[PDB]
Amino acid sequence: AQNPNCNIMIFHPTKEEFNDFDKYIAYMESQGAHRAGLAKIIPPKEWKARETYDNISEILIATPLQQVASGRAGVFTQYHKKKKAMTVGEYRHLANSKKYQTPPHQNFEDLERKYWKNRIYNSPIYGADISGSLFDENTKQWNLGHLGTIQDLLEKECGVVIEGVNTPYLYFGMWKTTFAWHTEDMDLYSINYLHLGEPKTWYVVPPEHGQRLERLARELFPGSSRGCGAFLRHKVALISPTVLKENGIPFNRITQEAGEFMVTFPYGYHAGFNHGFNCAEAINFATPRWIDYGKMASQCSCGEARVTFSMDAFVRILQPERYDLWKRGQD
Ligand SMILES: O=C(O)CNC(=O)C(=O)O
Ligand SMILES: [Mg+2]
Ligand code: NI
Ligand SMILES: [Zn+2]
Repeated sequence: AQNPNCNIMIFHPTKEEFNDFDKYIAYMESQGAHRAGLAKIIPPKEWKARETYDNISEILIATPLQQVASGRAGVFTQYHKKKKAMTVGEYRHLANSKKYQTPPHQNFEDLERKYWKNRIYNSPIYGADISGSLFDENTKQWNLGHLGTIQDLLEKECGVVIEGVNTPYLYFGMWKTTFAWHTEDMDLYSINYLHLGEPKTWYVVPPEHGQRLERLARELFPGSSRGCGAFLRHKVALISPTVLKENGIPFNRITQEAGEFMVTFPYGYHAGFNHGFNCAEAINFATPRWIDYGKMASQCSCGEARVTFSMDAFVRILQPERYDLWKRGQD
């Protein structure tokens, strides 16, 4: 069995290996990368996502989200308070202001310590889930706006033709902006490219151990757990590495820098934070190996998780018994 300790693997494809996206994912899996729940891919030195980032300031963040925390430093939830629209140039200036900028620090480890000590005492503003792409249309390799769609994968594997679309999303972050513990919708893969700016630290639980994280979360967030049998789908709960280690939960951590791709694998729980002003692009994707994970994915039916149009068909075809209840939660 490859990668039996479920370590995060880092890949350096050549320019020739970077041509065929599906083939390279399957390669990484042949080496056990999925066992970690997360892999890093460093593009060949010949590759670029686009020519420059000098002209992005006029992108609009229609609904910036202020991430307000409640709880204790290592075990907290966050809610998202909507703020007035602002441009990426305005948001960058905000991120760099004395109120929001990254503090002085020695290295990534010191910064990580400061994040876990101090996160809850501040409310950083995140531009999330903005439909669009920063890949140049002429970038042929690993262009997250040109990937094979999940609907076409389901159709290729299972023969059923379904409605829905699959497009990328932009994320503009600042110091302390936080992504809560979650798996993807329908336990899909994700791919995330850090276009510019400061790093993103990730934490991940191996897929084979995901239920250990879920059981800890039910203990740590007992009211939420009573409210919903899949409350991590709400994407609001944070648990620190120290707490995870205290409770024996297997996990790994890695820091993504600008120019690097991360892939999350089906049912790989992940969480993390941004080091300072940055911009990432991410999208879900599928492979044949995902299908069985999609059929088994938990679902929120309490009404909190509310998701895209395109997830309807996935539930309807893969999970027909659950469909009726889940759809009620959507409506
Ligand atoms: O970058 C972020 O804020 C969150 N991204 C992801 O969870 C991802 O790519 O799967
Ligand atoms: Mg612009
Ligand atoms: Ni994710
Ligand atoms: Zn729910």
